[PDB]
Amino acid sequence: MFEPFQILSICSFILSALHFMAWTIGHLNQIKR
Amino acid sequence: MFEPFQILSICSFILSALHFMAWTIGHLNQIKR
Amino acid sequence: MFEPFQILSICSFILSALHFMAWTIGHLNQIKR
Amino acid sequence: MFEPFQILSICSFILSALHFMAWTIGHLNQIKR
Repeated sequence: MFEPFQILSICSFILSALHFMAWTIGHLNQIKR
Repeated sequence: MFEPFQILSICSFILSALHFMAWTIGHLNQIKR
Repeated sequence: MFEPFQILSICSFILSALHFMAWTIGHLNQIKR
Repeated sequence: MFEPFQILSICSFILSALHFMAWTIGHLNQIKR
């Protein structure tokens, strides 16, 4: 945690994974199994 | 405000919260209460 | 241009303005005048 | 690779190009040729 910019990196990473997560489900709509 | 990169961090954060804000409402469409 | 991170800041800024630009038009659909 | 923030820059760049890539196809829907 020496670099303060780490907080921005981790935050962006989390928001990035969650962004594609919701999007993927959105486009998929139905679970389809 | 020692680090100049802070301006980019704060800006992104604000734009991030506002991005999900509009999106959430968009997907929700109706208030539903 | 002393800070190299500037390139990432400027790029993100440009992509941010263009992102909301297309989105706004997308949601608006019709020009409506 | 002297600057550690480079990893975040490269990652964002890749995710940015892939984001617009899928979006463009999404809006286009049909290939149209």
